Formats: sequence, structure tokens, C-alpha cells
Amino acid sequence: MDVAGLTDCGLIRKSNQDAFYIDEKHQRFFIVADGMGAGGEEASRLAVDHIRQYLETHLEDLQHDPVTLLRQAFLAANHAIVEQQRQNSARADMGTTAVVILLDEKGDRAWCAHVGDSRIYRWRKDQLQQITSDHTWIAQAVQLGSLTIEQARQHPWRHVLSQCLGREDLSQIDIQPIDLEPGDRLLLCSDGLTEELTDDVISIYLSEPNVQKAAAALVDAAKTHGGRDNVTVVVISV
Ligand SMILES: [Ca+2]
Ligand SMILES: [Ca+2]
Ligand SMILES: [Ca+2]
Ligand SMILES: [Ca+2]
Repeated sequence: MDVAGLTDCGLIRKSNQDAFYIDEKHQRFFIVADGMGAGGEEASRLAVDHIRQYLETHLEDLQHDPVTLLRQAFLAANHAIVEQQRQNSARADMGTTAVVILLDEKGDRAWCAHVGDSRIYRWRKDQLQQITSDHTWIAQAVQLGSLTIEQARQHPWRHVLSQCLGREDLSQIDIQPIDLEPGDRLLLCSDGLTEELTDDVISIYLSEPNVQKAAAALVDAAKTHGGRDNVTVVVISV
């Protein structure tokens, strides 16, 4: 199992409010976060650090129930952000997305958890499947529907989140298992990737067996197409 990760300002933004973490020691979990609000940079850093620390501490005890483990990790992160909101008034609106992959000990089942509009994709025998459903008002519209015209981007938002970490009224944390097969790739990415690259283009770059090149190619391609935002990817080869 190989894994690569990469973040980039893009072409327009002056700072990077994304963050990510790869468990390089044991390759059990992987995190991407897309902050908003300077920062923004603080929210996404808090999310990544607290989810990581929570998982590091509680993985041995709770890996049998990863839904509880991941929910408690996200809430740990959420409160750490709110507590830094409750305190600091300038950074009172700060927030972030998060997407997390937690692998089971065996390595053939990946628990996918997210809040926001960063994505987890799985790639398998040239088929790219988006796993997570965007917490945006526009996505959940189409996902009923109607407004099924897509069509969806661009509207006013488009960019507006229906869920993010850093809100006291955080109820929805989406967690779902996916089964893994040798040869799969997992992609975690901020919307800076998917706002520039169609799913067809992404699938092309995830066909590259060398995950370092794949990740580098994905970021390079997102800048070529415009790079209007921070862009972060973690590419896992199963
Ligand atoms: Ca952002
Ligand atoms: Ca967006
Ligand atoms: Ca973004
Ligand atoms: Ca473009």
C-alpha cells in the first residue's frame, strides 16, 4: 500500500487554508480539511490535528466500532474549533470541511467520514466512484430533487456549505464503509481539485500506478485548468 499527499495554493489565492495528514507510520488513517474564514488556516489545522490525535489515542480501544470512533474524533475537532471561537471574536466565523479515511486492521475495508464538500473517491478497474455526498445546499437540492438540472454549478452557492466543522449546531457526520480490492485507489481531495477537474480527467490521473506522480499530476492539472482555489489531494493505492 502506497500513499502520497500534496497541497498547493493554486493560482489565485494568496494563502493555503487547506491542510492534510497521512498516518505515515501505520497507514491507518488519512485526513484532508478545507478551511474558511486567517484562518481558515487555523480551523483546518485544528481539525486535522484533533482528528489525528483522537484517532491515535482511541484506535486500539475503539477500532471494533469505527462509527463511534470517527464521530467522537469529529466532535473533538468541532469543539476545539468552537472553543477557539467562543474565545476569539475575530476568528468567530472560522470553519472547515473534513474528509477522513480510516482503514480496518485488515486493510480491505475503509471507513469514510466527512463534513462539508471535500470528497472521497474510489477508483477500481478504470471506474471512478464518488463516495461522499457534498454537504452543500445545491447538492442536497439535486439529491431530492428537483433542481436536478446540473446546471447546479454555478448558482449563488454552489460554494455554500450546509455543514462544516466549527458549528455548535453540528448534527450530521456522514460515515460509511467501503470494501476495498487490491488495485483500488482512494482519493481524498478538497473542492479546489473538483472545481477544476471533471471526474473523467481525475479518473485518468488516478490510473497512474505511481501515486507520487498521480498526486503531482492531479495538482498540476488543477492549476493548468485555472487553479482558482487551494487544492489538496491524498492518493492511496490499495
Ligand atoms: Ca478554503
Ligand atoms: Ca464548494
Ligand atoms: Ca476550497
Ligand atoms: Ca477552469
